[PDB]
Amino acid sequence: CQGPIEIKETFKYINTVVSCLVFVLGIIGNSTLLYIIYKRNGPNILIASLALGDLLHIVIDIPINVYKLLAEDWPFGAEMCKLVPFIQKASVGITVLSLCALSIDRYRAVASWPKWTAVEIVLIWVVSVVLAVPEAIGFDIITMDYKGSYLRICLLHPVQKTAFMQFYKTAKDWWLFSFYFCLPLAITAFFYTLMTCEMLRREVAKTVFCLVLVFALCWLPLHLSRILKLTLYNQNDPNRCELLSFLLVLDYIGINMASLNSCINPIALYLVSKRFKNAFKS
Amino acid sequence: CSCSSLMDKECVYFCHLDIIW
Repeated sequence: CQGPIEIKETFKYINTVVSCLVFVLGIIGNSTLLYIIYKRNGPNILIASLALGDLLHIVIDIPINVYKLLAEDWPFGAEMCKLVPFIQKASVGITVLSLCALSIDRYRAVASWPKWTAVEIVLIWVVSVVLAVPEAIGFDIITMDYKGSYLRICLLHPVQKTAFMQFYKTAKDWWLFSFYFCLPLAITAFFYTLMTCEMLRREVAKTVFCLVLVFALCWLPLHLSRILKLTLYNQNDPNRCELLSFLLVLDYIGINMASLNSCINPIALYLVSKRFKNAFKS
Repeated sequence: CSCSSLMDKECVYFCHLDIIW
């Protein structure tokens, strides 16, 4: 190809500011939510877990990603590169599983009018790391000699030792998309639909459905970009570079408003519940 | 990030410029 595989300057200018704003809003919102929770039932425990994992997700996602624009060289260590994606995937897993648990709890609150919540939260926090373990053993820095520079890409190595790791990397994008989008979205929607059917009031129904729609809309683009890179990338079309360039654009946008979904949970509590309204009020 | 091979100078550059995910 021609080689215009690069990030636009206007893109950096917009994205640095946008990412900083969403990052700061998320940290203050989630810290305030956690403090209010600290100052007791199953919903409170699940919301606290969601907020804690949310804080972890933002602090592990935004800083390094926004560093990837100014420097795009990764001067860190091999172990940090091997570790960061594992923590990020674990945070995403606990976030989606906490959303699932919250939906189930809100269904059972109206359909069937803390130890069980603790044994369902430990299961979440261990299942997430169990399912994120394959990420921690795959990434590895390799210095490929580009025609003009000495790169330091921290990537998922195409050639690795373990055979199961190769088998997983074959369909990592598919598995990630499935487990982190389809299962939580479908389960949340089904449980909330049955919940609203049992109740029928309408305010709560529209609230939960708008929350589910916001989650899906704010989490779609990352999976869309990964799927497009997986299936629409070819080997013998000159347009490939442009597509890849466009992919980068879309990809970054995803991560930005991915964090937006992150910070949509505290705001949703401020806009609905009077108790939390008063809590955040002063 | 996933590349078919480490010899094509396009996928590796793309993952150099991509996000960590």
